[PDB]
Amino acid sequence: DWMPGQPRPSYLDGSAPGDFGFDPLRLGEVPENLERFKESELIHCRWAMLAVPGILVPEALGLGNWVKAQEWAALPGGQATYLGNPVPWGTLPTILVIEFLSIAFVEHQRSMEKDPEKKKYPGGAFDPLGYSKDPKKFHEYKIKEVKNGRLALLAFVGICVQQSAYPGTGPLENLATHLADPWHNTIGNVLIP
Amino acid sequence: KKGEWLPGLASPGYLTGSLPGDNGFDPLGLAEDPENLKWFVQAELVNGRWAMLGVAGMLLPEVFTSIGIINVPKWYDAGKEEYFASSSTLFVIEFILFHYVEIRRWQDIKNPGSVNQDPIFKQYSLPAGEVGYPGGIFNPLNFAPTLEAKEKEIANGRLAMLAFLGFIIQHNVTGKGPFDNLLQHISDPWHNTIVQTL
Amino acid sequence: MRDLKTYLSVAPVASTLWFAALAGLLIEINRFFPDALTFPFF
Amino acid sequence: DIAGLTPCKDSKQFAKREKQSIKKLESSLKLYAPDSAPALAINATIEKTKRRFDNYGKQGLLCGADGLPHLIVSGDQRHWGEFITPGILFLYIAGWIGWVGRSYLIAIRDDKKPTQKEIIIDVPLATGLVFRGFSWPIAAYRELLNGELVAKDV
Amino acid sequence: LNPSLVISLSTGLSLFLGRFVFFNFQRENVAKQGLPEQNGVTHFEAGDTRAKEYVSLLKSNDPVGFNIVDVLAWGSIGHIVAYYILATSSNGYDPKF
Ligand code: CLA
Ligand code: CLA
Ligand SMILES: CC(/C=C/C=C(C)/C=C/[C@@]12O[C@]1(C)C[C@@H](O)CC2(C)C)=C\C=C\C=C(C)\C=C\C=C(C)\C=C\[C@@]12O[C@]1(C)C[C@@H](O)CC2(C)C
Repeated sequence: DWMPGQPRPSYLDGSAPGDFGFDPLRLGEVPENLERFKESELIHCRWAMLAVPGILVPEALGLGNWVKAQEWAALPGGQATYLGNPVPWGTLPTILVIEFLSIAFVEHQRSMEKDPEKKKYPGGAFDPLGYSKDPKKFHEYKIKEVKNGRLALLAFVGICVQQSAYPGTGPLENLATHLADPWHNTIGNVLIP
Repeated sequence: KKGEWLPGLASPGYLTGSLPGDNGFDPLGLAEDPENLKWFVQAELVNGRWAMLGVAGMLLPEVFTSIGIINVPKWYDAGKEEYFASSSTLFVIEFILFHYVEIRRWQDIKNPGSVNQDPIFKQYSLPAGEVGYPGGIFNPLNFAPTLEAKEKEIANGRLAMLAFLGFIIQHNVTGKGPFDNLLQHISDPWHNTIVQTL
Repeated sequence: MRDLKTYLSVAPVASTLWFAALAGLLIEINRFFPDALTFPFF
Repeated sequence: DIAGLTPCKDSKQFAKREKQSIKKLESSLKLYAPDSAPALAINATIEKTKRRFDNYGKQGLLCGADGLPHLIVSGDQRHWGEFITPGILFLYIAGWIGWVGRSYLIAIRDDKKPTQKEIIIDVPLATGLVFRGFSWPIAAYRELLNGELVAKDV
Repeated sequence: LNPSLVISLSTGLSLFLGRFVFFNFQRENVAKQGLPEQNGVTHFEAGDTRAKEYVSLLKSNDPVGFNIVDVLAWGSIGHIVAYYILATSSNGYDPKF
């Protein structure tokens, strides 16, 4: 339970992977909205779980932060850089339209399915290792997935609002300035300036 | 004989002396409703305990510093003295710590006994007391939560609340702490009152 | 007396006495704190 | 400063207005006995006018090109005395009035001849009820939470 | 830069998308939305002779049903974004970080 001593919503029993009875706005009241909501939550969680390592590990290496690393495009002679190498197809329009139709094809291919459980857990070509063999080891893997994913969503929104608090800085830079003097470099000075 | 704030006036019907400190004092009909009354008894208790701690920490250090044992600032100045951490840091620390503890207390006010147990260690719960006076670990010396004892706490808490009102108004119109006020009055009483203050 | 008390609480008389008291109060207040465009105490 | 206005104490048009105002009254004081009733009354209002201008200067009002003290209501904390704290005071007093009236209406709604107690006020009941307005905010909050402020069934 | 290169490439890509990617989606949506109706009948069944669907030119020999009007629509989209690309690629505009 998300808050001990609080009654659960009726439609949220606790069988779904990750259900802790959290729904203060009662958004999942109607079941066919709840199905789509589970799907969209999993999609968001997966995107952010993929993104946050990508925000952190290049800045952990000798490259710019996640927002510096995407601002060459704001200049006319924009040329990308991967690992310190100017990529050939690096100008903005090439990048833009290749990304566009790539993602559009794969996303349409995704929402052309009507299971609706394989909508969230398709498997097959997306489960090479085959961790879906035991229906309850599978279930606790599901729980671990959505748990880590909610954590990663939290971490990402934290990253971006930190960025909006200290413009032109990276998350690891924020960790550094906090470790430099923990008792003086905290959220305090951004809440009470 | 449940105590009467006004000897010639009868006491309200919703007040029946069941609650400790009941003297029939509710002229404005604030608790004519049972749920209102149940919320207000908790409100009074928590406000009074905070006021007790507050004016204790406001006044006792003042006489301790004015009889030459410690050197603490005035309560209306102690916030400006700088400490080992920034002030905003302390504020957000207190905010997060208070948010968890107050939420816990709230969950027990709304549904008594629902938050008695430790959420981390699944042993070490609390004994099933009653809302407002949470026993167990919050009562190490294990005193008897007797009715007369509860009345004493309510009596003191009300006195501390009035003392705090006095402290802040005194400092606002006078310009100094409580002990300076009292010694400067009892020095020459007939010429040191509010009349001379105003 | 009882009927005089009643008549003195009829709506027009009750309201004229109420509004005369209110007028007196406001008049005296502005006689002590005149020309007040704001709340300057706190 | 805010909206291009300037602190009246340091403005020039605000002073010019003060001196001009004070000037005309002084003229009214003349052509009469130096210490006469009318002359004494004119003096009194001259001092009153000087006090009003100094009070305006002291309170830190904002003056435009005409030298008139403009009022800021955006919420700037340098100006809560102009609108927001008087606004809270008004809301308190108006809630007092409305809550006392509503309390009275509810209390008299149970007699057979309730209109009798509306054209002829029960002043004892009214005086018993007037002072609940003092705590009207808490009472109204707890009535809303209870769900008894707004009539259901309608 | 080479305008014809870009126009042909972009409209070819748009037509490829329309015939091989979004065809089924657009077809099922146009089926579920159906013909416009007034008072429960389609416009032709209410007496409007001009509002009859052009069933002769709409039928096609494509394996999936690609016909004249949908190549028109998809190609016009391709042309629109091709000209957007051309225009903004040589407008010489530049914002500033
Ligand atoms: C129309 C747009 C708009 C709006 C809605 C606001 C609104 C606000 N502005 Mg803003 N402002 C605006 C435009 C606007 N501004 C513009 C365009 C500018 C540029 C010129 C500014 C510049 C500006 C500055 C510089 C500041 C503000 C501030 C504020 C806040 C002051 C009031 C406050 O602190 O809360 C409310 C204050 C209270 C004391 C709360 C008490 C009210 C009680 C709870 C309600 C009373 C009800 C009743 C009596 C009891 C309840 C009964 C009920 C339970 C039944 C406020 C929320 C100030 C601020 O930041 O706030 C801190 C401030 O510093 N504004
Ligand atoms: C118990 C008194 C009372 C209360 C609590 C309310 C409350 C309310 N009125 Mg209402 N009203 C009242 C009396 C009252 N009114 C009277 C006597 C009239 C005849 C002039 C009106 C005419 C009126 C209109 C035309 C409208 C409202 C509206 C409203 C609502 C919005 C606030 C407002 O704009 O009011 C406006 C207030 C007035 C127009 C004048 C108020 C009259 C005085 C101040 C109140 C009387 C108090 C009473 C005599 C005291 C007796 C106490 C007892 C001890 C003797 C609000 C819920 C508006 C609405 O519909 O909201 C959507 C609206 O359009 N009222
Ligand atoms: C909580 C409180 C004060 C807390 C103070 C604290 C923590 C102080 C903390 C610090 O000092 C330290 C320790 C160290 C310092 O260096 C710094 C500060 C920060 C200064 C006061 C409450 C104070 C509460 C007060 C004064 C309440 C008054 C209520 C009244 C009078 C109500 C009466 C009635 O309600 C009844 C009973 C019946 C109704 O029907 C009628 C009416 C009349 C309404």
